[PDB]
Amino acid sequence: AEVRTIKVFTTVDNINLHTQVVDMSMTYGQQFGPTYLDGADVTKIKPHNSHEGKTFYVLPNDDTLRVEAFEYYHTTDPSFLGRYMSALNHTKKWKYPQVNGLTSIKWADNNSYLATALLTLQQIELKFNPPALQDAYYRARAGEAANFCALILAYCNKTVGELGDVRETMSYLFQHANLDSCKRVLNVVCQQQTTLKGVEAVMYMGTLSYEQFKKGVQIPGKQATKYLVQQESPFVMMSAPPAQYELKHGTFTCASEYTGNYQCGHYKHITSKETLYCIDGALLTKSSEYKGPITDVFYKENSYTTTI
Ligand SMILES: O=C(Nc1cccc2ccccc12)c1cccnc1
Ligand SMILES: [Cl-]
Ligand SMILES: [Cl-]
Ligand SMILES: [Cl-]
Ligand SMILES: [Cl-]
Ligand SMILES: [Zn+2]
Repeated sequence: AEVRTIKVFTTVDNINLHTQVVDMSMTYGQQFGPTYLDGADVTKIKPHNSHEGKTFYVLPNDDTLRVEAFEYYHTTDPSFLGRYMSALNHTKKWKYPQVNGLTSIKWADNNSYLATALLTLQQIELKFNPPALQDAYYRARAGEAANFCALILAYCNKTVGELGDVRETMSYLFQHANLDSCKRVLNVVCQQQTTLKGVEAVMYMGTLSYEQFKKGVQIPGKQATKYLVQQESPFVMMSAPPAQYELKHGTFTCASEYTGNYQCGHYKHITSKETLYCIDGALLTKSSEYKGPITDVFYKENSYTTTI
């Protein structure tokens, strides 16, 4: 016969390249195991002349690739890279319009939760620990958000099409961020002080109102009053089961609204600027106040000490 070869590069992080000489009579799968080209699964495809010099993603199946993969992604989940490529093959087809100066996402594949989460990140002070999220988030800020969206889906174990919860998505992103400074001190009355650190310092479930949190809130044999003693964080995220709630200009940073039923609904994003903007993927509307089924509100913070 004839024995044709081309040079290609393999990678796990798209920075460190590994020279390979491949045989054009055999599948990528036969030579590398699972192989991807900008998200497309090429496992079962033979190399084409047009592939010469291109970078393919492979699985971290030896020690060089494992160390590179862990240093870049901070995960040893063996399905991670497959899940990332699968998502990226869809997210690179989404549109990321600039809406009121923020990178949003045009509705597709039930992605409203991601669009609100992405708009929220652009309004709060947060730095990611994995280089993969640092690099993708920098590009997402500049308007090329496909990698960042595909990484969020991979790190949160969501496939394209699956509706997620904004609070849970933010929770997972927060676990991969530098929130070590963050500290909350609470008191309860039936006294009992507690101290929360990192992610648990910036999140509360039960009330949307930061004001109401500082004054105190009823909770579980009769009732008890919980209130905010001290807060050290650049923001706080107040969450509750979706319920009609009134948002007013200048009283909050941003918020997520959830309409519809369990596992069949739609998020919109409200931002407080010169007035209230409702951002619904590519869609933009304004009002002086906003009433809706709110589930999350974000507030700016630095340092707070009670006067109780
Ligand atoms: O119920 C939801 N979110 C939640 C909000 C508040 C409290 C919750 C408690 C348990 C489960 C989901 C909750 C939900 C459902 C479908 C899509 N997105 C979100
Ligand atoms: Cl996917
Ligand atoms: Cl949706
Ligand atoms: Cl970052
Ligand atoms: Cl991390
Ligand atoms: Zn009691």
